[PDB]
Amino acid sequence: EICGPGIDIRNDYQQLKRLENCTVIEGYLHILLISKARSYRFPKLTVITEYLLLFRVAGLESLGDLFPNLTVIRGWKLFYNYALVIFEMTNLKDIGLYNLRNITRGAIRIEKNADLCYLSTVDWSLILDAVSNNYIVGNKPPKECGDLCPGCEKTTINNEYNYRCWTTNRCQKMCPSTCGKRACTENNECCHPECLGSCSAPDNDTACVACRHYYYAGVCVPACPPNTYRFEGWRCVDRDFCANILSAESSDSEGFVIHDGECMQECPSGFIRNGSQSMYCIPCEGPCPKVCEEEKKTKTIDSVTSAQMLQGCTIFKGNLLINIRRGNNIASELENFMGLIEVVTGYVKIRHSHALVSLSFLKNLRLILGEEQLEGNYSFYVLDNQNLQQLWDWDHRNLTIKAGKMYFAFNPKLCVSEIYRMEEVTGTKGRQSKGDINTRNNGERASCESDVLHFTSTTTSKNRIIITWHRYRPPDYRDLISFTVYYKEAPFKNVTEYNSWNMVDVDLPPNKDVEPGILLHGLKPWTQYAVYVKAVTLTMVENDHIRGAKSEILYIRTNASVPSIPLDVLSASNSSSQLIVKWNPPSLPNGNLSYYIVRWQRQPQDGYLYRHNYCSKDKIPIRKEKEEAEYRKVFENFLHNSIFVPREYPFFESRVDNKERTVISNLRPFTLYRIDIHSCNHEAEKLGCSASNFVFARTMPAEGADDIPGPVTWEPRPENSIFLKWPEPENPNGLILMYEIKYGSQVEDQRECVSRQEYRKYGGAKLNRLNPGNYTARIQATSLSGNGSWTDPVFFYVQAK
Amino acid sequence: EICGPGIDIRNDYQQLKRLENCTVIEGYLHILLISKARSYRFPKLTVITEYLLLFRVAGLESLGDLFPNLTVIRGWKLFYNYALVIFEMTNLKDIGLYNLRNITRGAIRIEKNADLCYLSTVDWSLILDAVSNNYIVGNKPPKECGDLCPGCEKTTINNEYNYRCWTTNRCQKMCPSTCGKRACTENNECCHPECLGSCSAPDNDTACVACRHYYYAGVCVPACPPNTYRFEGWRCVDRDFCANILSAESSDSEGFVIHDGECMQECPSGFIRNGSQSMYCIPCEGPCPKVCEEEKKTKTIDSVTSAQMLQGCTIFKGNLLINIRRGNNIASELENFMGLIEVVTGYVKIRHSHALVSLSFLKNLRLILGEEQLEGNYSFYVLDNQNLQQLWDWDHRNLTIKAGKMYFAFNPKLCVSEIYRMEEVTGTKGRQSKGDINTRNNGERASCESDVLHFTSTTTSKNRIIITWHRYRPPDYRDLISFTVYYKEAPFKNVTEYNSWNMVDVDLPPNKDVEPGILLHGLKPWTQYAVYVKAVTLTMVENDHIRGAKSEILYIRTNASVPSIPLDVLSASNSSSQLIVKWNPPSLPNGNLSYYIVRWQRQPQDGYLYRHNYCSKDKIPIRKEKEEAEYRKVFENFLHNSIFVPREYPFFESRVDNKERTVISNLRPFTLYRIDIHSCNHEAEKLGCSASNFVFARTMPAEGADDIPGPVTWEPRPENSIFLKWPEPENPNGLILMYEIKYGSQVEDQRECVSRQEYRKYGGAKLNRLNPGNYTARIQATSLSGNGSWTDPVFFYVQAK
Ligand SMILES: *[C@@H]1O[C@H](CO)[C@@H](O[C@@H]2O[C@H](CO)[C@@H](O)[C@H](O)[C@H]2NC(C)=O)[C@H](O)[C@H]1NC(C)=O
Ligand SMILES: *[C@@H]1O[C@H](CO)[C@@H](O[C@@H]2O[C@H](CO)[C@@H](O)[C@H](O)[C@H]2NC(C)=O)[C@H](O)[C@H]1NC(C)=O
Ligand SMILES: *[C@@H]1O[C@H](CO)[C@@H](O[C@@H]2O[C@H](CO)[C@@H](O)[C@H](O)[C@H]2NC(C)=O)[C@H](O)[C@H]1NC(C)=O
Ligand SMILES: *[C@@H]1O[C@H](CO)[C@@H](O[C@@H]2O[C@H](CO)[C@@H](O)[C@H](O)[C@H]2NC(C)=O)[C@H](O)[C@H]1NC(C)=O
Ligand SMILES: *[C@@H]1O[C@H](CO)[C@@H](O)[C@H](O)[C@H]1NC(C)=O
Ligand SMILES: *[C@@H]1O[C@H](CO)[C@@H](O)[C@H](O)[C@H]1NC(C)=O
Ligand SMILES: *[C@@H]1O[C@H](CO)[C@@H](O)[C@H](O)[C@H]1NC(C)=O
Ligand SMILES: *[C@@H]1O[C@H](CO)[C@@H](O)[C@H](O)[C@H]1NC(C)=O
Ligand SMILES: *[C@@H]1O[C@H](CO)[C@@H](O)[C@H](O)[C@H]1NC(C)=O
Ligand SMILES: *[C@@H]1O[C@H](CO)[C@@H](O)[C@H](O)[C@H]1NC(C)=O
Ligand SMILES: *[C@@H]1O[C@H](CO)[C@@H](O)[C@H](O)[C@H]1NC(C)=O
Ligand SMILES: *[C@@H]1O[C@H](CO)[C@@H](O)[C@H](O)[C@H]1NC(C)=O
Repeated sequence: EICGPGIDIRNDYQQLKRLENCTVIEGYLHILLISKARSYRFPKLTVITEYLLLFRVAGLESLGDLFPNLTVIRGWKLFYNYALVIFEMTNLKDIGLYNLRNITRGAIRIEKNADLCYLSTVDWSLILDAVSNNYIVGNKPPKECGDLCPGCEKTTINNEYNYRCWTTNRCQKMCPSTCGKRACTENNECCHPECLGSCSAPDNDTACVACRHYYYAGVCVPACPPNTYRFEGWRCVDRDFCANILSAESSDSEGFVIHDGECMQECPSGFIRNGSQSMYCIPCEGPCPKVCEEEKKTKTIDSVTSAQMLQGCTIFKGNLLINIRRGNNIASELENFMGLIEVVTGYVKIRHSHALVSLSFLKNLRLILGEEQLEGNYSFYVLDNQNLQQLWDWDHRNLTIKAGKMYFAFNPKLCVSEIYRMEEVTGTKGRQSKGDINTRNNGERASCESDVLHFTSTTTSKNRIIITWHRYRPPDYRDLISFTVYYKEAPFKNVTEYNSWNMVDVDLPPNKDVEPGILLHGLKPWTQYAVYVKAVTLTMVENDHIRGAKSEILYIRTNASVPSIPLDVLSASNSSSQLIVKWNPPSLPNGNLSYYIVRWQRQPQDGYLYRHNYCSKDKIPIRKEKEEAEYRKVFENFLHNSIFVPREYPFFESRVDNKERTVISNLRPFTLYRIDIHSCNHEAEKLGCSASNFVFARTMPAEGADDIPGPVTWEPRPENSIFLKWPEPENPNGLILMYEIKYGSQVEDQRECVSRQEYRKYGGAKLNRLNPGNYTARIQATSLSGNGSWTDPVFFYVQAK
Repeated sequence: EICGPGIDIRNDYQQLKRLENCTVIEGYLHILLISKARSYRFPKLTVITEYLLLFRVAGLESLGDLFPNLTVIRGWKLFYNYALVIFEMTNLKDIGLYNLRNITRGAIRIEKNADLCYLSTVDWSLILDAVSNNYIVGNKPPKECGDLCPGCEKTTINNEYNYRCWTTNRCQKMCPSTCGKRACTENNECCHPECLGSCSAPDNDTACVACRHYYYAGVCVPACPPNTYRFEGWRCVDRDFCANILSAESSDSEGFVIHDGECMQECPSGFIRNGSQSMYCIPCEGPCPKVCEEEKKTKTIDSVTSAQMLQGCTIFKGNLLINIRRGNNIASELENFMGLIEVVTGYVKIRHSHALVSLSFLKNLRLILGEEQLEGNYSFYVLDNQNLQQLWDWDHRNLTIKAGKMYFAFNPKLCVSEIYRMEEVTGTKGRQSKGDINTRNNGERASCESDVLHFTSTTTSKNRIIITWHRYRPPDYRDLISFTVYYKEAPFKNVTEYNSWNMVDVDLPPNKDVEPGILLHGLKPWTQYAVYVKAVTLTMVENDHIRGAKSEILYIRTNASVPSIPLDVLSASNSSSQLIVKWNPPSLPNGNLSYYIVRWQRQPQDGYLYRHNYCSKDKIPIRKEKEEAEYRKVFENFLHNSIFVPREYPFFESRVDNKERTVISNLRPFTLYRIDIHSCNHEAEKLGCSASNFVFARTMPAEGADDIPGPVTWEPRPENSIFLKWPEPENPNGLILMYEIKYGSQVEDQRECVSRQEYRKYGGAKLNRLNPGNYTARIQATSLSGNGSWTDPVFFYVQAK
């Protein structure tokens, strides 16, 4: 008995009766807002695909009271990456799912259960996989609970080992070590590899509580038989089953598809249904066509959300009504949704679209039919567009209106010639009436043919640009003339005319010998700016020949400057005599980075250190709201007055020509290094390369270099004394601070500390006044990185004579 | 020798010579980017007002090498709340300022000094005050340093006590305990209370290294003498000194002012200079006038940053040139800067200001003179404003143009009547020429007198509004008529016409018996919306009488709905039988909150707990990227299908009529409580009050309620046994889990555990088979909150007979 494709039980506590016969729940399960007021127990349920959710169920004390035999929660579809959600469950004392074995996908969210115990008593690491992403907060604190399993087994949690159980009467069932990844029966006999959870009988396909791969005819098959297909994620159905499945009712709702041996709702991305609503998907070349079908016969695009419904459509079975009064970046936003619409089965009406200066956002639209036409047989109908300068009718575009006429009225900024060129490609020359296209109220303010403004000279700095164009006499002697400079930051040249354009109005100079120009104030160094000037011809005599002047879009890049310091210098040592160091490109390069120049200087071993007698110390040293961005900016501004011109310890200098990583070679092991890193550019040979962002790093210690390189010698001396002599390590890791002699008669119990200064005087150490007998001794040098290895024992005797 | 008002030594290491004679540095001190290559030592310097900054000084090993006698850094003005910044100082080993005593204001920033030791050896808690906000990161790690003071005193850092010193040769100077807040000489004789730091001689005004209040004539005065004034924050100067001080050169730079006995740069907020540039400030009523003076004779307002310079000005000594092509919210942003400008000494030119539909942002502007006028004697000159519908010339405003004419041209949306009404208040009737104001190219598209659209019916839901207005026959029979509905969320009624307005175009219905209306889709419940309809009259016959239709701004509020759950319920217990609980108003009230309704239910003491024998246990219980907002939203949507209609343990119910806080009375001490909190509204008596956001809280334990209420009695029993009998605590804190008997012959060494179930059987405990002798015994009850007090000893004997 499969139940689905989704159970949502809420409010009525009696509504839980829908689970009387369900053994598997295909899809999620929701038990919400239940107020229990006899009990309900469902031992039939064992498997739940997708997730299980519980929320605000009053009266329920344990989950075992409802689903005691629940074994596998597949989590095929998750509730926000959660396969089990127990949230705000009052009166609930424990997760009584003592038969739960495997949660195949997702995490667990257990939250806000003031009486929920037996949380730490469950080893979730063996029932699910992603234990790290589990969410168990806000439950009953373990300090005030009292978990006590009846009296079973136990295992390791972190470094702790404690008992495991689900409730106060049942323990956590586990499988023996011999089955490995397989499952086991209650009697601990291994279950068939394709099984999952428990077994009605050991090693049998038809005796499984839940299959781990797929299910068909009572058998746990790895893959579906040849004539069956994967449905959901656990069972196999035949072809006649998915020909009867229907998706959620929508405007373009259809049946399910068979693809890649799976029976899914829609064809996946990059696939389209073969034939006419057939059951199979065919690979579609490049972009796959999505025909959009809507209930409303005339789709009205009056906002930005209305256009979102036409996103990615290739053909529109309906009528388009554009009505866009407001909108700033809609010219490029509509092109995201409607830029792929190619065919319109009906008519297109551009009414009251004051925000549209052009129709270029309707790219790829090459076919308009005329299945339904506006009153009077019209397939293209624009009206009252106070800013429509041009159509999408560039001479590159293609268009074909099958049937209908075109009506144009009250579009003042649209040149009347542009709509005569439309019916050329449209193919409706002479099909319209005499009033459909009228020079009155259309093209009244249109400035069609314009002149050309020619730039004359440009001068660049690192932040200023001076540009001058030729004087422009207006077409009529009586026109008042003024200019308007449009300039904006354009990283590359493909620029559309006015938009985040910066505008300034400069007047024609009074003296006729000087030409009009403009000075730009504060610009970023080495930045390409798109500039073009436009004339303002206020004609006292209107129309006759409305004539403006426009210049070409000139791209001017400012000069380069001193670069910024490299960002976040990090360094490590993977080996002695080697230093790796990485960084990030500077904040303001101001040109082409070209290369980096890095310098490393040896640092002296710390002053003093040689001076102190480290046999007296107890610790010997070793070695291996928020406006702070404005604070650090002040110190970056200081680094402009000092640059770096490239060419006691000396600096070594190397150029890194491409990457932001480099490895330094030939270094003294366990020595500190000052790593100066600069950033130059292509103009840094005259501007000077940038300042330095430096870091300090120490290399790895030379292994085995701080131990005694020779044998220990001994010489008897006055009293009952012995003088141990040993060679000094030539190249220690940093510096040898002290030696330790470990000697004794039977056990090397007596220990003698030999300071560095003591060894420099005598070349060894004198063991003072020993008891007679046979002795052994071991010596160990301690450097700055650490100690070396003990020497092999030296043997000396003190005679009692 | 006072040096200032700011020393900035950088780059040139020889430039440090400017401190040869300075004993006090008035203002900050900057030593940056220095590269030392003989040494420089300045024992003269002792005091530094404001802060001291050091950055990237190579070669310097200790700060004592430069300023050994530096005693007081006043920090009058801070470098971002820092009085001392030592950042990226290479080769620096220690802060050698061994004479530093008091840092009066600010924190310390010591960062990125890889060789800086002697940081933990300094007790900064006695030289500065805000030790919490200090920043000491990125220096030499204390593990690899080796701080060793020569060989002085020591004190407590946190819970540690260690030696204090500045460098390897000098220690941290401190003052004896007898001086308290006062200062001390090197020889530990207390310094005059007005002194600070050290003393040339004990207890003398003229023998101070630094005064703590102020300084004058070699004396540390608390306040300045009557004829002197506070300058900076340490010395007193006479009146003739501040009459010679000049601020930083600006467009309106003047001398300093004397105010409140202090000599400051400008008059403080709420004060203006008396007379004509005098030395004293006078209280100005309400808003204080700020006359703005600029070098550029004609200020050009062509952007949003240019207007920021005119912020708060009352009078403008110059000419205003408005040229605003772009800008959305500039109509209300310009009113922030220019809304207080009242008088303009020159002319005003509104050129190419297409973004301006009105000049209302120039509020309070009531006077325009004419000191300089545009060519042709013009004081008001507008030109080419394609959207200027009206001036700021409301009949409420006042204006007076002293001299000059007014020229109007190429303003199409400006009604020609509006500028005739201007020269009424302006007072220039007949002063202009015949071409200065022309009906041509002015008012060409202006729709002056308009009709009135009347609403007919409105219907409201919780998210939808239907509104219908009367049918409108256009003035001309041949006009095409359409409507445009403007509606936007308006919390209150003061609304300006079109702006974040939502617009939709509805057509006049074909049937003449039905009136035009519109249905609004998804609105917030209980929200006031401003709605008004506007007619679109496309006149086939242009002008004659351009006539539009506009409606009144109708304010419609939607219905109320079920409120949201209260936010973040927190609860605590300040006393037994009392529970305080606070919360936050719901996310979506949907009406007037009116009141809250809270419920508290007693929770039963945990099941079991009574069952276990807690004398065997070892621990007895006690008690006292980020889309999770979308996750929690799903659970808030679930709480709409279940509401609360207001009226084993019973629920107690109380109404909170105003605040979001309440205190529950009459409770059982140390008992858990379920606190259900709902949020109602004025319509919740029919809609139903909202769901509950509940919390659990336990009250305080009843003090002394879990101890024995009577004396202990003993009775001899068979063997050598004793049966101790004691009364049970009537009202324990939660529950008595176990008793402990502490008995012995000479010392109460033997301890007997008495479980709760054992006491229920016998009413006491039997001490089993004791050795003969005299005994004492003490008993203690352990409840859920904790243990009670031991009983006074009971005395019993075991005879050996
Ligand atoms: C629950 O069962 C599933 C499926 O039987 C287990 O999923 C395995 O996940 C690992 C992860 O690398 C894959 O390599 C295996 O191939 C998966 N199994 C199969 C049959 O494909 C999952 O590990 C099980 N979880 C627990 C806790 O036992
Ligand atoms: C900005 O770059 C231009 C070149 O793109 C510089 O003009 C050059 O200036 C040098 C002066 O050292 C002359 O020798 C060259 O002949 C100039 N080249 C051209 C094409 O004019 C200009 O000087 C740079 N700006 C600054 C401030 O250095
Ligand atoms: C350094 O000296 C100043 C001024 O002498 C001290 O400032 C005192 O701050 C407390 C804070 O509550 C005030 O109550 C006192 O009135 C201030 N002193 C005076 C004279 O007004 C500051 O505490 C001193 N810092 C150290 C570390 O001694
Ligand atoms: C929204 O509020 C209006 C009143 O402002 C409601 O209109 C009332 O509806 C009740 C129905 O129970 C009638 O008894 C009243 O006479 C109506 N008053 C008016 C002034 O018309 C309207 O029903 C509310 N909307 C909803 C969905 O309940
Ligand atoms: C469940 O099975 C019973 C028989 O035991 C049957 O009467 C009933 O109709 C089935 N379905 C439901 C929803 O109870
Ligand atoms: C211009 O071209 C570049 C690269 O071809 C592209 O990244 C950018 O989006 C284009 N911009 C426009 C406005 O076409
Ligand atoms: C900077 O780099 C770009 C990209 O490779 C290149 O086109 C340009 O010529 C370079 N500029 C110079 C001055 O080499
Ligand atoms: C340091 O001493 C320990 C002590 O036995 C030794 O194991 C270790 O090898 C020594 N270090 C080196 C580098 O030999
Ligand atoms: C500092 O004092 C000396 C006298 O010791 C004098 O010669 C010099 O001019 C003064 N000023 C400076 C800046 O050195
Ligand atoms: C409307 O008035 C309210 C209160 O008087 C005020 O907070 C708000 O800013 C005003 N808005 C406008 C546009 O005047
Ligand atoms: C809601 O509160 C406001 C503010 O006090 C008040 O003006 C309004 O009348 C109230 N509404 C009702 C229905 O009482
Ligand atoms: C709990 O026992 C300690 C042990 O002496 C005692 O000091 C304390 O007062 C006891 N608690 C109470 C509430 O009496």
